[PDB]
Amino acid sequence: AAGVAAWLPFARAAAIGWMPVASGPMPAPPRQERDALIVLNVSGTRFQTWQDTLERYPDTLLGSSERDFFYHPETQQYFFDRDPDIFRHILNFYRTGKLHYPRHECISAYDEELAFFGLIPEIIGDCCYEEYKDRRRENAERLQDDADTDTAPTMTARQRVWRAFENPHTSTMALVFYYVTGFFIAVSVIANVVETVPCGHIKELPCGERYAVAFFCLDTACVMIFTVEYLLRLAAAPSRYRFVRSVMSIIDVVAILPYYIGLVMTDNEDVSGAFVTLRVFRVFRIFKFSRHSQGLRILGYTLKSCASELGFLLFSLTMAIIIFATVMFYAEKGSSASKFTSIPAAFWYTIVTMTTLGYGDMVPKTIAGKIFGSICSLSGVLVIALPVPVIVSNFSRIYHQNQRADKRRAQKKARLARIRAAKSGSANAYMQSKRSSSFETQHHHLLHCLEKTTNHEFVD
Amino acid sequence: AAGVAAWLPFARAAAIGWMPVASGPMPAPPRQERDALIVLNVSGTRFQTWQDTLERYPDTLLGSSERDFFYHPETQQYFFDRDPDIFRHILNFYRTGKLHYPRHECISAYDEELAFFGLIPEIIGDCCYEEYKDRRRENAERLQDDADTDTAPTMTARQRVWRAFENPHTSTMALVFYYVTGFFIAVSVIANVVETVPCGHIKELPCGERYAVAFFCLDTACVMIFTVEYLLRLAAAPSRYRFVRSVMSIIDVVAILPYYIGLVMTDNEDVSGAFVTLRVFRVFRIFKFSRHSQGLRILGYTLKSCASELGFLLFSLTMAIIIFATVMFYAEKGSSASKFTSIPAAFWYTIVTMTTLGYGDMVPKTIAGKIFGSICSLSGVLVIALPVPVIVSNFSRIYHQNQRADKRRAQKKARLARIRAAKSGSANAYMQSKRSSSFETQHHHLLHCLEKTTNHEFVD
Amino acid sequence: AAGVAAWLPFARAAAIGWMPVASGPMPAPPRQERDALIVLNVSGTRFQTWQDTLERYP
Amino acid sequence: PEGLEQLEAQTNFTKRELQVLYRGFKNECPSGVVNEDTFKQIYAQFFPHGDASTYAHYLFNAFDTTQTGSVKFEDFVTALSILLRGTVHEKLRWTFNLYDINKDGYINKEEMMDIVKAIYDMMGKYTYPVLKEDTPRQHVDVFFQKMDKNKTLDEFLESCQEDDNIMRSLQLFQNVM
Repeated sequence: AAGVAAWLPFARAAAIGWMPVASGPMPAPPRQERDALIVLNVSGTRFQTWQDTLERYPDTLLGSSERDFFYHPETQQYFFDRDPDIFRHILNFYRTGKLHYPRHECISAYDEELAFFGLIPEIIGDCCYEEYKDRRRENAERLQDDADTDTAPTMTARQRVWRAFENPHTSTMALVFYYVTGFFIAVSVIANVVETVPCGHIKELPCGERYAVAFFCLDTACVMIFTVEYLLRLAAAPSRYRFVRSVMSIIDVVAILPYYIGLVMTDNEDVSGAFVTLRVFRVFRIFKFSRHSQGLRILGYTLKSCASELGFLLFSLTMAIIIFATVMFYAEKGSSASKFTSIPAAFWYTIVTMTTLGYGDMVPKTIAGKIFGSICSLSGVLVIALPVPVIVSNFSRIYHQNQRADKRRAQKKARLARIRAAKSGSANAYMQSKRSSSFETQHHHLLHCLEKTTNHEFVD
Repeated sequence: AAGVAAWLPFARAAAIGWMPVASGPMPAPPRQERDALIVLNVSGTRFQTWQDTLERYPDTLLGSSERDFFYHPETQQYFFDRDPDIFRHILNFYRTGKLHYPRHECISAYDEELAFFGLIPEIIGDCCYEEYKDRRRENAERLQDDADTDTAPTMTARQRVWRAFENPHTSTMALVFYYVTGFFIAVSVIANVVETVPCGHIKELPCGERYAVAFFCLDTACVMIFTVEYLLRLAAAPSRYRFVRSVMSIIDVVAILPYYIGLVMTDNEDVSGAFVTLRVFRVFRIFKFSRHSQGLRILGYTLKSCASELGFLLFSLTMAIIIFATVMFYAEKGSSASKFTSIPAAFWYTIVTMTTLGYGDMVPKTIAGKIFGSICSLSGVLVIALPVPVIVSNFSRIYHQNQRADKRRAQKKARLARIRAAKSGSANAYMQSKRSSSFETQHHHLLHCLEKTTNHEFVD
Repeated sequence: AAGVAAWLPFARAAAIGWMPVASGPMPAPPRQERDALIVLNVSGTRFQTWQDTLERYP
Repeated sequence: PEGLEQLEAQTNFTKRELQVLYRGFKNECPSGVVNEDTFKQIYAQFFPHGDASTYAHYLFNAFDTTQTGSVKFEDFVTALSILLRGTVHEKLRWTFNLYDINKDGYINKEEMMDIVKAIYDMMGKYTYPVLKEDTPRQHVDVFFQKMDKNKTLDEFLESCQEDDNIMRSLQLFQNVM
């Protein structure tokens, strides 16, 4: 290739071996023309390399006819107006062939020089390419967070009520709706808790037999409120099908189903098989607090992100539980009064000991059993202690980046204010010239031409 | 704007499209005058840019008539006496428009060059602005810690006794008062502990019926000491109302109230309803150790700082407790001898299992219940393990920064000693000249003039 | 001190206020001699500063 | 703020001299304006025996015309030119307004009570006579004995010109910088 160009005499010397075993056709050597080092003055700091060094990569700015645009003839040097300490790594490419990433330079300026001089991020050396992408990812995430389109009535009420539903902290009706929904969820769960606990005789009757006449009314009112708010959310979702497919709508429908399901079952016959199941499902209105509190959303995001680690947690937990339950069952089987009737019976003891919980109702009573119980406790500590830090670390990182994006949006509005201020200042500067610099004189002539092609005039 | 100034011929070319649809009034083009690159020698390292590059931002030092002050005429170059490796980022602004922050440069020197050349920290590029503020915050905190005014009798005894109260480690009376207050708190709490425990028959009488004649005397002596020291603190607080509003004064008031409240209650009638409450409140003199130990203050600061995380802890704890209590109640309800009488009754089991505490008095006895109990234990581990590291991390950071500001104050006193030593050396140098450099000769003439305008003389 | 040496004309200007309330003894001004920048070539890279800049820390 | 505007155009500094001052002026205050807090930092360095903050406060007000709050290089130089290389008339009015703390131009033995006290204060307490509490008042008392005939701007101007001793001390620094 052209990279190893100084070794052409070596390759031509190697070709001499072919001549004895060849049939000389007069292969017509090219008969070339015949090397002083040239100056590359990148804004004051002159850089000197041989012209042959640059020409070995004839697809970039430095090795090309493109640098003839940057040639300064009277000084007999090439003058570039670029960074002097980032162009140093440009020349190191033309010598070796691998780019080096400076750890102390901003990656938004490093990529600017690579694009200018024709180099590409695909040719940077393997020595520093892992960190180059790592620093590129952070810059890329900065662009994505800054361009998330958080801006928030030319059409119907759907969009202007969805902006209230999505962001309840704005306006005055959105906050009222948010507060009333939170209060209804809280009163529903508290009412369930109270109707479960006894209140008061023939028997210690709970609050669900003599009472729970108005409790049913409260439950159906809460269910009706949830259904109507879900319908209002549906009437303002541009992604109606995708919105239903979203996790929040799934949680909402799961929360609202039990009342209607129970009514359907109680309309025709009545059994207690699905009564307790529906009562259990009724508490699922708790998860509706995800919209209200950012903490639940962050927790859900961090559980979804490290889903593989939770799978390993479950797999190792099951492995250790099975192994230790089998060991304890076969080691504590022949006891007089033993609760270790089977390995499934030993699952309870194994999961109690592994989590360092301890109950004392089911304990080993053999020398062999106690040693394996202690080993089981230590192994449970080891197994559970592995995925705990990564979950907490991911949660903390996600929370910090969510607070980081909060101030990232704040600076975006500040920049737009300065851009608008510059636009207002530029417009006002023209008026001051009209009432009474170098480029400003020519720029104001363009605006003067724009005035007089439409027979109109800008005014304050 | 003036930033895109090389595209003026493009904008003038675009204006040609207006002419066919215009009404030509002879818009009077400005007829400008008519570009060699100039040298910016910032202390040895010459920097070369076109003059048009600098003029595109005519509100800073480089693009202005202000640089005519730094023009060196005989060398035909602009000589600045500034940093050569920080002026590199100044020129990169005049080309692109965005400042770049060097990760390897001190921010107190970076801001010095920005202020010198007219740039502002508001125009630095978004690529590196998150780091710039973070490094600016650390420098800002360094200024605040160094200027906390920790210096410590021209007026009454109030200030000179408050400096003893605030800082008990100095003087000799302050340390004695600190020790006696600590001893009184310790003896009061130990006396409460002893009077609670039985000391010795008709019955196993505790130490509060046959005894507790002198215990009341000790308690009232401790309460009197607390009240008088609070009054002395009040008699030396310039912020008396704000001092009362402070947390320490609130704790002191809460600690001293129960004795007087009990005396008032027992003056007229006597019931046991508020007796146990006041006895419980009596132990609140423990929290008065906050002044004595820096650890309590650091713990309070770290709990107050991450108050939002504690709120999320409480919310998630209540969420999980309610969910798991409902599940266990509805899963372990029909057992023969079941202690899971209600959801509030299952609250105890849920909070015992989630914290991995374990008691064994209330345990599930069903296959469905045991699985959900194990899931409850694992979920409690997950929920509690999330906010624990952030509390510990904040505590460690606060402790480190509090022990780092300790040596920050030490370097301030040493710095002032060097300033005073220089002042003494400068004054002594004048005396040596009087008894028997370039600038020193002229400076000593000024002091000589100061001597002879007031017919006085400095002496050793 | 010698660190603020370029402000000597400012300090001498401030001393003018003393003269109305003074008793002029002819304080004998030193009558000094009268500034090109010098080169400090530290192994190839020349550094240029005024000689007065270096002399302020003698 | 041009460099040629404040050239020898009622400013007694040459082009090179203006460059020297601006290089030193912008060295301490890169923003181009110096405030009272910084104004006392440089002045206190020249007189380490005592504190010059009391005198610099009155000096700053004379420099800071119209009580803007900060004194700019444009009107910082014109104060130096008047004081250093200015004429006799311009120096006396500048010093008269330095003593004249209030708006109207009048000296009542109390406005300059602090002025003379500041001059004695900026020496510390290290002098041979060990100073005194009433020694600034004696200096003021003898000061008024030579211009205060009955009980102004005209009196101050003619009194200084009457005795040549102060005249030859006002022009002390015009020859050397």
